Amino acid sequence: EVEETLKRLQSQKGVQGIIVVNTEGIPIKSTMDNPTTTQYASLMHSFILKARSTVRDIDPQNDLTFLRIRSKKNEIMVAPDKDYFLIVIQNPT
Amino acid sequence: EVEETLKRLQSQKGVQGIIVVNTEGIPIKSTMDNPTTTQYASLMHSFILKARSTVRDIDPQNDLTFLRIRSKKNEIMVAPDKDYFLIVIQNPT
Amino acid sequence: FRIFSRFNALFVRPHIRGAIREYQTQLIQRVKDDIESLHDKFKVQYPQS
Amino acid sequence: FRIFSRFNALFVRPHIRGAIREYQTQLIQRVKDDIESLHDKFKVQYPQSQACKMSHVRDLPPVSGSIIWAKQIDRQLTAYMKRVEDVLGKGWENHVEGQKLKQDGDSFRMKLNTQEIFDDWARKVQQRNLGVSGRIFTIESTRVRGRTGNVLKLKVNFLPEIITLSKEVRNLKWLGFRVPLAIVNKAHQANQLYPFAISLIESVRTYERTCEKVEERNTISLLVAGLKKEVQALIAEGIALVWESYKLDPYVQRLAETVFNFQEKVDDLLIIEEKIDLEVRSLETCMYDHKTFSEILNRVQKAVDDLNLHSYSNLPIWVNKLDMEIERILGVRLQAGLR
Amino acid sequence: LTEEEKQQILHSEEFLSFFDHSTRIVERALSEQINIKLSLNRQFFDERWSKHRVVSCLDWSSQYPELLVASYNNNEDAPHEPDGVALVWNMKYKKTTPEYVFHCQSAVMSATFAKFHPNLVVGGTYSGQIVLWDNRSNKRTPVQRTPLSAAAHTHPVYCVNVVGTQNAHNLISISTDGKICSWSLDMLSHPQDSMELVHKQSKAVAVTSMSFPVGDVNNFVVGSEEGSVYTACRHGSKAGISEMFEGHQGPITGIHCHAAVGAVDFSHLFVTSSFDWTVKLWTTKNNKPLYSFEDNADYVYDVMWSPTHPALFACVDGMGRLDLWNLNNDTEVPTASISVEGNPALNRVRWTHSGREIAVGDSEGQIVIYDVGEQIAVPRNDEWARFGRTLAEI
Amino acid sequence: LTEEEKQQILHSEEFLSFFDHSTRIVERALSEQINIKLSLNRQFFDERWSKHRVVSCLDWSSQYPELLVASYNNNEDAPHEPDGVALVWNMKYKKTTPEYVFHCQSAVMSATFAKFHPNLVVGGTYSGQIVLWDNRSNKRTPVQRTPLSAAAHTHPVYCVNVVGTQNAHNLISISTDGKICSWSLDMLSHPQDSMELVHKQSKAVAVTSMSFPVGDVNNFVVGSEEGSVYTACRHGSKAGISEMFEGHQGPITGIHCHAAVGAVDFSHLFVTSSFDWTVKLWTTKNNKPLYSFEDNADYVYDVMWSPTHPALFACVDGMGRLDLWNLNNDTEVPTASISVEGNPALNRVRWTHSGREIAVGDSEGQIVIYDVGEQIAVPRNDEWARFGRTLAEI
Repeated sequence: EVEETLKRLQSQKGVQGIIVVNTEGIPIKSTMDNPTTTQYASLMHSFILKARSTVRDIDPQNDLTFLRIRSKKNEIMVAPDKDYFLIVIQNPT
Repeated sequence: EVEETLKRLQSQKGVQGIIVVNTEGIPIKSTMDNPTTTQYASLMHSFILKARSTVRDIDPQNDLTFLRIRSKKNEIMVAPDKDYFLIVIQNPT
Repeated sequence: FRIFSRFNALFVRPHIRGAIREYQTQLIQRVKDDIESLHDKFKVQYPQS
Repeated sequence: FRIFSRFNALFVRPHIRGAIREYQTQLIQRVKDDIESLHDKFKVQYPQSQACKMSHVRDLPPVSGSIIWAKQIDRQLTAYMKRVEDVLGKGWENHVEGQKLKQDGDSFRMKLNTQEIFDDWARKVQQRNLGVSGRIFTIESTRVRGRTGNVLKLKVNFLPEIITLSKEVRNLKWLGFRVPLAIVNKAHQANQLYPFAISLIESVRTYERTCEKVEERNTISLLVAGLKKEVQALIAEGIALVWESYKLDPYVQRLAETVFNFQEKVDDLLIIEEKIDLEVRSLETCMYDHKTFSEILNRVQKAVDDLNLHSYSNLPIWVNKLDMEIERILGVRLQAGLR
Repeated sequence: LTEEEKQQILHSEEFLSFFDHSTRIVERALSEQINIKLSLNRQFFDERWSKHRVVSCLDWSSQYPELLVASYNNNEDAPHEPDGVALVWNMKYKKTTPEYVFHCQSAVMSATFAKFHPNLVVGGTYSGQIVLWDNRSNKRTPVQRTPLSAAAHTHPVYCVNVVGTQNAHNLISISTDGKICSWSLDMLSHPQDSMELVHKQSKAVAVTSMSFPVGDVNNFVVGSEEGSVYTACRHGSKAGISEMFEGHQGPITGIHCHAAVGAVDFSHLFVTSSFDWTVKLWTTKNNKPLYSFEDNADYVYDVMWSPTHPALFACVDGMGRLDLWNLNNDTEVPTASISVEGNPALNRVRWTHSGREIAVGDSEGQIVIYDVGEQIAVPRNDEWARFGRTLAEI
Repeated sequence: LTEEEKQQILHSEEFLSFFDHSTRIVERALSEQINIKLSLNRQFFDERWSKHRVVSCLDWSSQYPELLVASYNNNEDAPHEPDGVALVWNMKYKKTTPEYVFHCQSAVMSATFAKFHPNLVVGGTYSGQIVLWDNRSNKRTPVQRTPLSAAAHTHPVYCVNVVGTQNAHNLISISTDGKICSWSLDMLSHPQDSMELVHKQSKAVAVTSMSFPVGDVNNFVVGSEEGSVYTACRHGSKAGISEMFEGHQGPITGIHCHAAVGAVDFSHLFVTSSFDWTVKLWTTKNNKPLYSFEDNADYVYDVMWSPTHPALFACVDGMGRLDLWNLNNDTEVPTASISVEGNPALNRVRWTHSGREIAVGDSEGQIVIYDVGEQIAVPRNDEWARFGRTLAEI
């Protein structure tokens, strides 16, 4: 259930429901301000794709589902399956 | 100190290989061979520069202090602050 | 006011009544000239208070 | 026995006493077994028990430690005897088990005597004739491995172990064992004099370490020569003194402060020294430009001025040699630039 | 292709923050988040800094109630290697490795945290030289060291502590000779106060350990290896020994005042663990011991109250067993007990701040921490009332 | 591409892999760890617009809790200088000047923030016109101005407040003559509703304070200049005064309903501040003043319930002392009480909507922002029960 997923995700700290970004850089789900999240997801998609290339350079059998971009303000959990790329803003605390 | 640093960072999990990198990519140190260390660390350095740009996009004052990617075949580590770029080869588990 | 208001129904006792305000009549004088200081405000303020 | 300690109110009335004498034999045998366990623990000798090494960690000198351990074991045994006496009632010894138990306990206590070790230790102390009287410190000859020459290493005429003896007495006195008056006097004098000796020995060791560190870097000894001279003068003044005197405290205090100041100035001079040397080496390979050369020289001159304001010793000749080296390197660099 | 710039930058040591954050973060990276009554909780035994090494002291940081400090004497295994070994150990995430290390040229006897500053660690050594260490900076050497002088401590120091608040602090230390000394955290090179504790006819007290009534400064309490417990005021109208207690037959090893605070005032209760299995409880207003602990013989080292429960404490036996002893439920049988595996000479016990778990030192160095039952950890007003009446028992 | 095919692909049932992905990543990402009293808070005192010109009213913006409206009224130094001036002062950053300045032709006698418009300040003046101030505009002049007709207020209006939901608002205002009137915030050209407050037939009410109980918008309490507080119904068949209270023998100078919620209701309670230093903890349901805090020679000027503590409330004075009365803690002495320097007759108090900080008015214009102790400000969960018991006391 999509709603079950949303309620499960929003329970996480600093997370506003579930926002999913496809391979076009446009979030299929809307939870935050559209322009900021769209540009942010586009840069997300670009650098996760270059990371995919980077890993396939030496690991032609690995898949990407976990990445911890943590700063001193917030961490972004980015998880691509094949087209749906979950982006989750969470407090480091 | 140098040797104690690598020894302790390694035997904590029986890590396959780590070398100390205090410069921007292109490390001459090796742990299992020169190529798979040097070229891979240079690729990591190139990638994390882009990741730093990505984190600075949403706000330039943001900087990346910690980075991990845990994939189906490998777990890659780097904790940049100004020039200290970590490398960790380890099992996904 | 409050400090002896703690007694209130206490000094109805035959000995408490003698224990109260016979020793403190002078402090009753003192609160009197506290009242004197009170009217001091009234003394000269009328149009410039 | 906890169970009975719960109940003692008609033990005067000999109606409950039938029950206690019914289980009396089981009580006695079980107490005997416990005492056997205790004696077995005792048979593990004090040095072979972790209690000894632990009491050593606990500042208990080993002889005093063993003595006190045995005395505590005796105290526990007496506790068992009296606590049985109280619970079972008067005259448990009259029973054959009671008298056998009391004989066992008395024999164990006889094996558990303590004064003999006290006597032996006192005799050993008297025979060895510990003392501290003599020179303030002793200079001796040692051929340290690594060098052909005979090193006249400087030591302190003070055995660090003497204080241990004091502690033994400082314990055994309150243990109730009386020690000979000569031993009391020696231990008391050693105890009161210990702080001066330990300050002296730490000071001289620190001085030796810092001076060997200095001479490890010959480039700096010339500057520190004045402090070394004054320290040597202070040592010269001190050494003539006999071990006990009244100027001991002031002399030791001023020696300690002088050594500490010496060492701190040594380390400061050292660090500024490698700073200057590193900057000189950088100047060696610094690229040909008046500005960078001027900046290096400015920083070097600033460091030299910093040394000057500290009012060290022997600056001019040091500055002179440094300038000679600077000009030689400058001549080499100018040669390269000219060619 | 660089060949020396990397080599020289590795040689140059600007790795302070580097190593700090790397260590604080890699143990965090040890977490396995891969997408594909008494009970032991955490047994810690450092192989590198605790091989055949005896626990000397223990302390929990009130400022950071996950940080522990432990000591060690000189190592008989190897004299050439560093002798005074000090370990700072953590409870953030599981790891075999100690969080911090520290060395002192002299054997370390006791250690603790500073209340004035939440990062400094202060420890007394076997040479009677108080040692200061800065946690945040990455160094092995002592940052500061008190001078070894006649005025200062010269005999081995075994108890050190910080009294007062964070703007009225004062570091009080005892040397086993009988010297009390008061220092400040801002300077550790000159005794702000110092005097030689004396009981009578000018004879000193061989102080082994000391404690203080909770919530109060001054009016200290000390235990003597002579087997006598004393109360001595720090300044008052007269410093020195104020009261001599009938006391226990053997040396008094572990002394502690009561600490739990509630609806009643029990800050006058003292537990002393002597060398005769004898954990004696008394009160400062009565010269005689109020009760005796006896289940075996031979050296229970230390006893320590639980800061949350008012009638509950711990005492660890050299025989190798820790029993959690309660007063409200029992007076003759331990309400809880356990033995460290291998039956080792357990030296020191420390209640953690806020209680709910305990820390234990060992002769082998394998310090073990573990919780207590919830049904036994938490007190209640009933506990205070029944404790008062159990004191009223005798 | 566009936002329609995404809906169908979401409706597609290939999401089991995606659902398992999300479940795994969330459950693995669940674990989290770390990487490693009364005080003068501030001053606000203009000089160009605050030469004398005593304070009249204060308020905090609900939408922007960092903003405070002032209202400086009397002009006597220079007739040529502006007559009435309203200042808005920010809290996020410290400046010597108000963030914005507004000048009204007349003397502004009360002011407040608009709820619906977060960029608008509305105040009542002495002439009787309700006056706007749009902070978008660069004109210090009022943006929109009510007429001085018989329909609108023609007497010094001293009470203004906009209430209702964001989609159902009514700027209420009641003037000294007592005529209540509601306006639409966007349309002040005409009074959308008005009615002259009257007591028992042919008895006007010299109104001088009002307060709407929290939540309710239909019934409220009003404090007359004749010492007798009333309760009125804003809208309904009984629209107008519905209660006669004995009150106090002095003019009412302040009134306020309760300002807390979460536990057993207290909204029937409200405090009045009379003219003889007699603040009256007191409820609507009863008719007798519940209690009569008195002291002093001077007399109060304003009183406000704490927005967070269901007992605490401030209390101005003419000798310059501000005292917080915490009823649960005590009912006879001010729990906190300090006097601002220079003993000027303070004239207004307005707690911050956060409740963590208090403002005060002044007889010379220096608004003082006081902070309060943490223990004295935040109530506990038990606090409400204690308040209930204390009220049940008498």
